[PDB]
Amino acid sequence: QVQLVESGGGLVQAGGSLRLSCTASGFPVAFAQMKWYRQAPGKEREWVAAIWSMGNETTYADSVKGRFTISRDNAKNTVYLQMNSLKPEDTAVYYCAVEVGYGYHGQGTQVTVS
Amino acid sequence: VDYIAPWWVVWLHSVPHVGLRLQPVNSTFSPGDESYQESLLFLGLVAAVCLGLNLIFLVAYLVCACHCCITWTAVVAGLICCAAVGVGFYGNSETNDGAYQLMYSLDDANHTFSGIDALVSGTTQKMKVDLEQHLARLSEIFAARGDYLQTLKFIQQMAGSVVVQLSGLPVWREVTMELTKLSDQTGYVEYYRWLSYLLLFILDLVICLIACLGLAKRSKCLLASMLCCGALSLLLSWASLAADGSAAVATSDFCVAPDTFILNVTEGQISTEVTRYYLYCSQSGSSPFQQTLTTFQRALTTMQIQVAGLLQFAVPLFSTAEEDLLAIQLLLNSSESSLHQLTAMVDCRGLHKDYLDALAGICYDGLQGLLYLGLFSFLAALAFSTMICAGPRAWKH
Amino acid sequence: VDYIAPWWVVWLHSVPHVGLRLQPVNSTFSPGDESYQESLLFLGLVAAVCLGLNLIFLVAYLVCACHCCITWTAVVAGLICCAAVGVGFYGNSETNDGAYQLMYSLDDANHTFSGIDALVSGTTQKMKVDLEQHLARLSEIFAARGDYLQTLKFIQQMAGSVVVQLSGLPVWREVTMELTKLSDQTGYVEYYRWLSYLLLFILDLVICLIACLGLAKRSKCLLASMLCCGALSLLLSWASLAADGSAAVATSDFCVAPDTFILNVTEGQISTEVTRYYLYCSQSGSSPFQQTLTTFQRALTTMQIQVAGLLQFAVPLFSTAEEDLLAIQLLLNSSESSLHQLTAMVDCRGLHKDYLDALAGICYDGLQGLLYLGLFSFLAALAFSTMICAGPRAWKH
Ligand SMILES: *[C@@H]1O[C@H](CO)[C@@H](O[C@@H]2O[C@H](CO)[C@@H](O)[C@H](O)[C@H]2NC(C)=O)[C@H](O)[C@H]1NC(C)=O
Ligand SMILES: *[C@@H]1O[C@H](CO)[C@@H](O[C@@H]2O[C@H](CO)[C@@H](O)[C@H](O)[C@H]2NC(C)=O)[C@H](O)[C@H]1NC(C)=O
Ligand SMILES: *[C@@H]1O[C@H](CO)[C@@H](O[C@@H]2O[C@H](CO)[C@@H](O)[C@H](O)[C@H]2NC(C)=O)[C@H](O)[C@H]1NC(C)=O
Ligand SMILES: *[C@@H]1O[C@H](CO)[C@@H](O[C@@H]2O[C@H](CO)[C@@H](O)[C@H](O)[C@H]2NC(C)=O)[C@H](O)[C@H]1NC(C)=O
Ligand SMILES: *[C@@H]1O[C@H](CO)[C@@H](O)[C@H](O)[C@H]1NC(C)=O
Ligand SMILES: *[C@@H]1O[C@H](CO)[C@@H](O)[C@H](O)[C@H]1NC(C)=O
Ligand SMILES: *[C@@H]1O[C@H](CO)[C@@H](O)[C@H](O)[C@H]1NC(C)=O
Ligand SMILES: *[C@@H]1O[C@H](CO)[C@@H](O)[C@H](O)[C@H]1NC(C)=O
Repeated sequence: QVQLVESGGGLVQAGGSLRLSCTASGFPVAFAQMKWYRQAPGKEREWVAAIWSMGNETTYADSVKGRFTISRDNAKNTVYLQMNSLKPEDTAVYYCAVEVGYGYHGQGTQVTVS
Repeated sequence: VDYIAPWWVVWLHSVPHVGLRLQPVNSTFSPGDESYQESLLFLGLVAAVCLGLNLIFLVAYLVCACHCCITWTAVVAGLICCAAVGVGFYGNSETNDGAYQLMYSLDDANHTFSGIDALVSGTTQKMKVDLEQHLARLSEIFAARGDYLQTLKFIQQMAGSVVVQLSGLPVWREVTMELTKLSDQTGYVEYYRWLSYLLLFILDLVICLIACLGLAKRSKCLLASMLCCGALSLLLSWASLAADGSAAVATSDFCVAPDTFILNVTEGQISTEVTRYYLYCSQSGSSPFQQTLTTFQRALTTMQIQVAGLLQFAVPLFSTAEEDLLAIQLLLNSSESSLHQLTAMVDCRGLHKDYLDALAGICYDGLQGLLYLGLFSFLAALAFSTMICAGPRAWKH
Repeated sequence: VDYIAPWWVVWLHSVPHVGLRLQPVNSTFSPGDESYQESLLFLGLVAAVCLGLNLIFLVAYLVCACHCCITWTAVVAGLICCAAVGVGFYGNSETNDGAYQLMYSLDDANHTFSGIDALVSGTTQKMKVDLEQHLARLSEIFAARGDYLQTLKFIQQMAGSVVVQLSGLPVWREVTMELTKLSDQTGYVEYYRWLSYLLLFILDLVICLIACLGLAKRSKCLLASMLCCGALSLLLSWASLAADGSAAVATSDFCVAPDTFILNVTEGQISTEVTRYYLYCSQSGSSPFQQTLTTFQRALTTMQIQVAGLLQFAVPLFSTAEEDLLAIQLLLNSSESSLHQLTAMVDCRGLHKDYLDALAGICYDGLQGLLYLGLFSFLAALAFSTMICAGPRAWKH
């Protein structure tokens, strides 16, 4: 029993800033396991960022390092992704996921860079 | 350490065991069977028969001597009588040592089984009842905070899993009762038997010394009562040899294949895997309890992770219910200590050492004391027969 | 169960300790210091002085009687000799039982310590080498990990934590070496002493038989050889009384407080926390191994769940290092087995039972055997003196 709500997606211009919020209801955010994924229309779903449960240790892929920061908002039960210095190939459907067994990936938040 | 049958058990077990009709009967230990009982009373009656033959020899020789060297043989009879008392003292002491070793091993098994059962009951009650009460309190205070109620339901589910996997363990209530009954019966029989044999040895030494006293000097009229007491102790010694031989044969038939007998006695009360695990330690194999203990410890670790995170990530949002969250963590770590103790009690070595000690005790010490008591009975019968058949000896005129 | 303080140990410890020149000494077990050896040498010299006084009194009384019912007294002395031989057999059997029990308890403690060391060394080696090799292989084959290398890094971290905790466990190599040396010395000394005392029993029986044979016929050469051997045998009996009394005093005054002595000796060999846990079994208290075993269990559970997640979520993705991931899963299952085999051998129960059994062998049965052996030596000396007293009337009468 768990549900996923993604918010903040929209159409942006190259090099702006935006924050995506992936709401959680059945697993506490950054408390068991957290994960963020993306997928282009024709492509395979790809990892971008992740959070480890307790120590707030975060890692980012090579092509995305130093530009996005993903946070832990325990106050409102939400995970944020802070995207900075956007580039056009960052246009894809974004998701968050977990690998615990409470459930799986939810739905998408469309982010397009022009 | 390992158990193997020593030579004397093999020698005694090979002794024939037949019924009153001389029919061969399965020699496997089974006291419930009437046929095995009749087989051992067959040896009892054989001992009675040779006792009767020996008395017939005494009466015939006495009447032959009366109707129709000597003092050295009388002194020798006294000496072998004293040696018999000494050997019997040693044998009775060894048999008592074996019986007390068996009682101590049974008591150790009782304590280790009662510890397992007490830990099982305490952990089950603690977890289920107290954790559910506390968790209801947290759900009361943590209301309208979703993820916290989900984690609360998660720890409740893990508690249910712990309860199931912990109840899925043997419950040694009837086994504890059987061990207690065996210990009390062994204590009663052993104490009364030791008293009886000590009295017999005292009477043997007394009659030997006081019968030699008459032969020595002073009054000679004692010899009539000395003869009467010697005959009484002679028949008593024959009965003692009968009983000792029967008990030794039964104990040897038990000791040749003790594992099979124990495994086929505890067939319904105890599971087969558990008994085969305790009797034969599975150093190469896998402990049957391993899966349940693994699930127990995995669930406890998950509880500890969730509760520690809750303590660290719920002070600002609520600032309350931490007074019993510390309590639930204390309960969990006490249960962790209980788990360590439980996996230290269900280990094969703990009960296996007690069982091997009981086996060594019974077989080695008890049955060597038994054949030594039989040897005492044999020497006592020999010396008694010689001193009774020493003759009137002019009635010491 | 706790080692209750017995009574004869207290009585034998209550004897004054003087050493060499009337100094009160200490009467607290302290091997390897001058005062204790001086006290033991005092006791030995006391029995030597008693032997010398007995010899001088016997010679002087014999000369006085010569210069100035006896057969019955000689026979009584022979009977006392036989009874002393029997009681010496009992005492030697009890002493050998105690020595073998001590050796067996030390052997079982050695086995448990060797098992603990083998388990800790095996788990640390297996982890630090094979497990690190497997994550090294899996990390490189996993390309552009990101999410995955975090889990792999945490697995490596927590494996480091568990290996550090296991390194924190005491290493018992020196203790098992010392136990092996003590067991070997005990076996060698006990075997030689048992053989020597059996030879002494044989000598006593043989000399008593020769005395009884020579009492029948007044033969001068037989009497002379018999007396020459009897004086020698009585000097050995007195010397045996000396050694046995010294050893009994030492064992008794070690018995009055064994825990403090075994704690004093083990001041650098083993940390005081472990020894105070093993000697007492404070079942209502904590355990020094609780924290390291808890961390081991938590590490193993968490690595289990993480590796299971990676295995069940990576085969659909990569399916290339699957043999490696099954290998680490197998290593983790094996570490679970060794953990369940480890948290039971470090427990208080096994080593405390070993210690109590060793104490009972050395203190209950062992000291009883030594007291019986000293009583045998005293009885043999008395019987030999009584027999010698009949010597002057053995010649010409
Ligand atoms: C075997 O262990 C059991 C543990 O249950 C002991 O039972 C206790 O016995 C005492 C008297 O000795 C009673 O006062 C207790 O109430 C009993 N406890 C329980 C839980 O029933 C039993 O005594 C032990 N038996 C032997 C022979 O050692
Ligand atoms: C959980 O059980 C353990 C038993 O040792 C306790 O662990 C201690 O926890 C405190 C508080 O975090 C630490 O400062 C100590 O270092 C820990 N002790 C050791 C020996 O490592 C813990 O207190 C128990 N939980 C509760 C609520 O009592
Ligand atoms: C005490 O335990 C040690 C454990 O090392 C035993 O040493 C082993 O002894 C056997 C023969 O008994 C040898 O085959 C092994 O090679 C020895 N192992 C090592 C590592 O040296 C020792 O024998 C035990 N002592 C007693 C009296 O049981
Ligand atoms: C480690 O232990 C488990 C449990 O014994 C082994 O088998 C697993 O068992 C569970 C419960 O039946 C199954 O759900 C799993 O699918 C089993 N795992 C398999 C078949 O890979 C497990 O195999 C062991 N690991 C290794 C490497 O042998
Ligand atoms: C005794 O019982 C065993 C049980 O296995 C059986 O095989 C055997 O034939 C029986 N009889 C004898 C004489 O051993
Ligand atoms: C041995 O086990 C069998 C199993 O069927 C059982 O029927 C039999 O009664 C048992 N007998 C003895 C003597 O233990
Ligand atoms: C023995 O010495 C200790 C100190 O080592 C002292 O406390 C004690 O009084 C002394 N005397 C005894 C035990 O008779
Ligand atoms: C034994 O240890 C105690 C306590 O540390 C100490 O006082 C004493 O000197 C040590 N040695 C002896 C021989 O008692």
